[PDB]
Amino acid sequence: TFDMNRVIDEFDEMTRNAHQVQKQTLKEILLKNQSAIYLQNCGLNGNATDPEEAFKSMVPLVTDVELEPYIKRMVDGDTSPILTGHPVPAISLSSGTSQGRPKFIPFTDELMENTLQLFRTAFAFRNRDFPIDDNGKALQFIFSSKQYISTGGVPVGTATTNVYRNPNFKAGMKSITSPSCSPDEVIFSPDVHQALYCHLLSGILFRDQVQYVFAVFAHGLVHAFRTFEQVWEEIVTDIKDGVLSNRITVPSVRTAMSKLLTPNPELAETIRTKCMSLSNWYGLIPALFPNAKYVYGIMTGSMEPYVPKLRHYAGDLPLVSHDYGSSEGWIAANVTPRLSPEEATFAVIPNLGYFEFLPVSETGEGEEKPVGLTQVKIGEEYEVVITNYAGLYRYRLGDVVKVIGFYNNTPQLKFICRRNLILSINIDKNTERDLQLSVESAAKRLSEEKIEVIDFSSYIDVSTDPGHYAIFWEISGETNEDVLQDCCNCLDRAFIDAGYVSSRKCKTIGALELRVVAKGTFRKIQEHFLGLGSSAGQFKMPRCVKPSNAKVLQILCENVVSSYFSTAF
Amino acid sequence: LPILLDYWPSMFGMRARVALREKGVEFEYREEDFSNKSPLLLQSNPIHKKIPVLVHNGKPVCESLNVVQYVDEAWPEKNPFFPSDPYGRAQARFWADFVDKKFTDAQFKVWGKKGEEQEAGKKEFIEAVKILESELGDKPYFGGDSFGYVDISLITFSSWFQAYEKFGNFSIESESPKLIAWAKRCMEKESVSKSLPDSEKIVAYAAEYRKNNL
Amino acid sequence: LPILLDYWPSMFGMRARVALREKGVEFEYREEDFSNKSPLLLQSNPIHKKIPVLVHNGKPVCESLNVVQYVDEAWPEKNPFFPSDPYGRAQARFWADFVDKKFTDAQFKVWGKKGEEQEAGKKEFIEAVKILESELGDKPYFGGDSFGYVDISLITFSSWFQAYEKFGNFSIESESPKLIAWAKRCMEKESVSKSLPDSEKIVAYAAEYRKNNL
Ligand SMILES: N[C@@H](CCC(=O)N[C@@H](CS)C(=O)NCC(=O)O)C(=O)O
Ligand SMILES: N[C@@H](CCC(=O)N[C@@H](CS)C(=O)NCC(=O)O)C(=O)O
Ligand SMILES: CC/C=C\C[C@H]1C(=O)CC[C@@H]1CC(=O)O
Ligand SMILES: CC(C)[C@H](N)C(=O)O
Repeated sequence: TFDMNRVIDEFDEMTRNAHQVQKQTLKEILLKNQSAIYLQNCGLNGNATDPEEAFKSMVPLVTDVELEPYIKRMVDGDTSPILTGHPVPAISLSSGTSQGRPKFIPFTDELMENTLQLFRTAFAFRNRDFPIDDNGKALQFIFSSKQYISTGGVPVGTATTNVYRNPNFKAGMKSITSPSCSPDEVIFSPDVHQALYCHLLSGILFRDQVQYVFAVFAHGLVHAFRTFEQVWEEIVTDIKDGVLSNRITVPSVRTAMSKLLTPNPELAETIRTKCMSLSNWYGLIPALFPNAKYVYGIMTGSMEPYVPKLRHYAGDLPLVSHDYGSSEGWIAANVTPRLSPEEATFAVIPNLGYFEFLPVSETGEGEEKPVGLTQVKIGEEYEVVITNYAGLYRYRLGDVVKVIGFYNNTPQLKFICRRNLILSINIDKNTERDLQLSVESAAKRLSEEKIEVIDFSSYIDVSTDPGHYAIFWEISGETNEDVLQDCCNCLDRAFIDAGYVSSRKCKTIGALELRVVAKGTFRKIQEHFLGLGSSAGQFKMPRCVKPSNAKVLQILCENVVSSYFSTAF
Repeated sequence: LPILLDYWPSMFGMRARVALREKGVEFEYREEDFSNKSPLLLQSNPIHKKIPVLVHNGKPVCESLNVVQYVDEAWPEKNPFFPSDPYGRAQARFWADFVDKKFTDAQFKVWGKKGEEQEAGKKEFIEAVKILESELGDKPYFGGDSFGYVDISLITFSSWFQAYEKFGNFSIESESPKLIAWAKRCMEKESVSKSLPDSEKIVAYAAEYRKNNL
Repeated sequence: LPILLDYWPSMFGMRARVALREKGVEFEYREEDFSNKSPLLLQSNPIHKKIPVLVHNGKPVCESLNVVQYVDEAWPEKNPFFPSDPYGRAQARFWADFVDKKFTDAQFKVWGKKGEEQEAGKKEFIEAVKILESELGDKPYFGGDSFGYVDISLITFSSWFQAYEKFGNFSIESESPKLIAWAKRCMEKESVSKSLPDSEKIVAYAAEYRKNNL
């Protein structure tokens, strides 16, 4: 049960208990994982009394390539347990690419606890620095509308999808968040771009008591406010008549807005008279809700440059930076949120994994062995490796971090980082240039609509006969099917290579399916990734999916705003 | 050659065949008639007159957990069912007994009963299954890094999961795919692919036991 | 220092106490009010909430017989309860399983229930002490050539023997004497001579149980 004082002293002494709680967490994590096959190959069995000694010296470090096949084996029909155990209720992805191919990572309810618990903390540190009204609300440009089911009939998914429509989300987050503006249905609307429009509308809807605006990223915010920036005339109009704009087409969520809507003409006179007086929407975030205590989101790392256009949006309202973690395992919390983005740092939370760091201290990179969590050196930069519930054991994620200080016995981390980049070559291509060019080629059919294409992804589906690739799309606004059908044709018509020509014309691999997805989708793979436990090197999104990709995949099926198989061919 | 006195739908019998075959032991399997129990079973077990019982070295060993521990103990040079440490063989025993008692009663009222106990037992089954998923946390197996003691204890209950999905009428896969997929993880191995009889037939005999007594 | 969670008339708590004291541990006993099950027990077994619980390295060891082999394996150098062969281990374990089923329940019937339930339990325990008597055969103990595993398992019932004799208004000795006879033999071991409370009191707790539920 959420309270302020008693949770934080537990945590103060948790943060000072740093070493036993992880060694325990490790020995928990071993005792819950004594049956793991890679460990049999490693030589492990249980308690010992050199266990941490046995661990770092007997079990080798591992990469995405080597990890792909194991968690791949988990997912495809062989529902079978491998580097974790329990075929997990979900699988995740990692930004960057496994020699360029997708990687898989197990998800257990443990992660959901991880999410909730560190947030139970997190809301408590911020509400300490920005105390909140117990009968208000928050504007959440948040989504979890999507759920695919894997080739094995096994669920594999994002932190998003897994947290919000998890059976424990509602009861658990109810006491640590101001009630969401959006009914969950529009959150899990099969159209999250029409849901956005409604999401921004939703937070716009209960503003006076709104305590903050939020997105994981301030680009979730500036893109939401660039979305906002694209849609509020129509917002006056759809809201004014008590009849929603014909832009929205999804009937379950249209039902959700209709249960909400009635005709009200004065009110528009007003909105139009406020947001004008500004010089172009400086400090809009306090314009919308003059009473938001803050703008919450990650504001370090790969994207320092949109804290200013968000500061621009947020004005003089404080801009507060978000804690770090992922599906791969959570790391570090800002228990002093009042700190500025550029100087913002975050302290590790103890039983979410057992952590280790490889030093960069020599030249580049450095052949020295990892040291312990309380053994890390202040001011110096190390790369994090991760041992946790998410099937990762001393796993090298590949990201370099700076140590800035200690909150009591626990360290505070910094991320000056961006891309976890060295690559290698693959088989999800159809040269990245070809696939980018595919999107580019087909998407200008949408550009006829004053539209650009914000991002894209794909998927190889070999359960179906024949198998088909699935191209994925984030666009800036709604449109009709005919042009999207056309578009799918052009993606087929744009991979320019001689090869898959034999393929699809022979249809030995069946027609490309373009499932167009709604806004925020690739924003959420992003929002997943900077928060991810490592360093800010987390932004090169994998572009086409082998069966071994997960974060973009749960996202793909349920927010089929439309899905089509090519009529040509 | 060791002699197994067993019962083809007996899960505990399935424990013994899984264990002995999990090693590298060639043994002879004998079908028991519980109306006409062999002179071998009555001279091996004059008291409970129960299966499974394996005769090795001219010596009958009875009880499933007891036969299986007997297997680990007599031939311990390749694939140990136990981890090296006292407390961890203790945590295979703790969960062996769990699968064996509260879990096996719950499941027994699943396939053996009508009405109240059937339902409240469906609960129990959803509850005990709920705990075993929890402590396993994330283990592909159970008793050690490979095929274990408590996993052989429960894997035999894979060939009844399907009976339990018709009479208990749940899908523990869609509320915990974790567990049956240990079971199908474990089914890629030959001790389970040729010891546990066909899933359909267990359903047949479970329903037919239901036919014979009211 | 080993912390045991115990209950003065727990035949099972006695299984733990006799086991440990038989081995050579100095340990601490804490008496339970099962109306208020302790913070560290409710952490040891948050569902069964049942004893005996021996705590070592801060790891709770639970269930009586589980706890006594825990005893064997925790200090494997001086006093083994099993003999060296896997067979003998299986027989001792076999017979420990015997003590735990029809035997425990039947005693439970003789002091805990009456009438139609009672005599069922009475013929059941005389039958039990008879198969027992048959397998004791001659040996000073049970589970080896000396003080054994199951010696611990069933010796702890011999202070309840008084309550069985009185509510049963029986005498379990003229029908099977070598058993009680073996028991006051086994009383000479300092493991049971100091771990087991007085029988007039145990009788009296059976009397409190009976007086409550008539
Ligand atoms: N708990 C013992 C007893 C087993 C038991 O009762 N098994 C059933 C078949 S699985 C049986 O043999 N029943 C004998 C009968 O019907 O009398 C064991 O697991 O071996
Ligand atoms: N199978 C048990 C037998 C123990 C037993 O019956 N314990 C009783 C002692 S009276 C108990 O602790 N009951 C717990 C309760 O009902 O609160 C073991 O050996 O641990
Ligand atoms: C902990 C709650 C789970 C959801 C996490 C997401 C948010 O609510 C904002 C980001 C956070 C992920 C991150 O910190 O990486
Ligand atoms: C949204 C949150 C749960 C997560 N970081 C994601 O984007 O997947």
